[PDB]
Amino acid sequence: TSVYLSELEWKSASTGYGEIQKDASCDGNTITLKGENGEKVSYDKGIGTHAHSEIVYSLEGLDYYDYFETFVGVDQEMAGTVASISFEVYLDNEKVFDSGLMTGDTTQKHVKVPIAGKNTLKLVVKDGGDSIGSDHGSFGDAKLT
Ligand SMILES: CO[C@@H]1O[C@H](CO)[C@H](O)[C@H](O)[C@H]1O
Ligand SMILES: [Ca+2]
Repeated sequence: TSVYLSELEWKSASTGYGEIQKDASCDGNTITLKGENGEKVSYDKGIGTHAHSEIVYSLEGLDYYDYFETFVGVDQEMAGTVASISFEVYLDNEKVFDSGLMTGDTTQKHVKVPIAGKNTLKLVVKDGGDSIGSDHGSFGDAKLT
């Protein structure tokens, strides 16, 4: 029914600080994002990364799936910091999602884009236009469905 991105191997990957963490935040904690009702939300699966980050996945041999789905936001390990980022999703060189500026307490966003007839998925986490300081971006429950 679904395959998580952390169960797949990227073609290429980069991160601005530390290393990309599969099923964990940048600092190796459970991925947490700010909920819509004041809560801290935990995600068992996903990708923890840091601005500036770019990750590219091939969708070859994955024709079973209709959508790419993920939550995005500043990882809540960095709550109450200078954290400021944006998330961009690309499918075949076309931008299909842009989060805009997200800071420490910005409510998580919920991505769902159709992947039929698509070959390449690209994830971008940018630095909010100031610096990469505190810029822990997490992709919560990142999967193909
Ligand atoms: C001075 O703040 C630090 O900035 C770094 C990026 O340069 C990382 O985000 C660290 O987690 C953060 O604590
Ligand atoms: Ca920033």
